[PDB]
Amino acid sequence: ANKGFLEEVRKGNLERECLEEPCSREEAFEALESLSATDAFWAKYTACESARNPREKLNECLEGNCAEGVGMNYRGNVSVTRSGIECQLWRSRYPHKPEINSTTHPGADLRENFCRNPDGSITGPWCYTTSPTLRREECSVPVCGQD
Ligand SMILES: *[C@@H]1O[C@H](CO)[C@@H](O[C@@H]2O[C@H](CO)[C@@H](O)[C@H](O)[C@H]2NC(C)=O)[C@H](O)[C@H]1NC(C)=O
Ligand SMILES: *[C@@H]1O[C@H](CO)[C@@H](O)[C@H](O)[C@H]1NC(C)=O
Ligand SMILES: [Ca+2]
Ligand SMILES: [Ca+2]
Ligand SMILES: [Ca+2]
Ligand SMILES: [Ca+2]
Ligand SMILES: [Ca+2]
Ligand SMILES: [Ca+2]
Ligand SMILES: [Ca+2]
Repeated sequence: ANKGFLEEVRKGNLERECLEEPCSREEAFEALESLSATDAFWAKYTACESARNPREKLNECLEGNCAEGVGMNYRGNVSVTRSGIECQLWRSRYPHKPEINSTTHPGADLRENFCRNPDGSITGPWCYTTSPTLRREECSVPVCGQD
């Protein structure tokens, strides 16, 4: 956050500016070393916008081993759909040619074939499936703070 005085004279610091305080994308950018690090952090930050307090809750949301809300923050390793179909690699163009990818959604961490929710689908983290007849399907990932 910018407490309009001389704070913007200091080197950016993610802990001070974006974790202990809410921040704008540009503040995150100023605190990071690349656009790549900035797109990833921003996607995580906005996906956890409402899991801001306490800090332990925010850190769990940002780590992403569980889904918060619709799971846009999810960064775990589940790679199978809820019906048990093995996920297709995001980078593969077979058996489905992805219309969502690294370029369209930078920051979403579309890696290997891990379930992700880059588009905010209301049914949660999903993946393109290796079944030729089922383009995509959601996955089963723990909800943050569940049981
Ligand atoms: C989740 O998946 C990631 C990515 O494959 C695993 O981390 C990688 O593990 C390999 C082998 O241990 C390393 O060569 C890579 O450097 C790791 N990638 C990184 C650092 O992102 C990770 O171990 C997996 N964790 C779980 C929950 O199984
Ligand atoms: C993502 O999809 C676009 C649109 O089809 C395509 O032009 C581009 O090459 C793809 N990029 C990646 C990251 O594969
Ligand atoms: Ca500040
Ligand atoms: Ca600031
Ligand atoms: Ca700054
Ligand atoms: Ca701190
Ligand atoms: Ca402060
Ligand atoms: Ca600034
Ligand atoms: Ca700037």
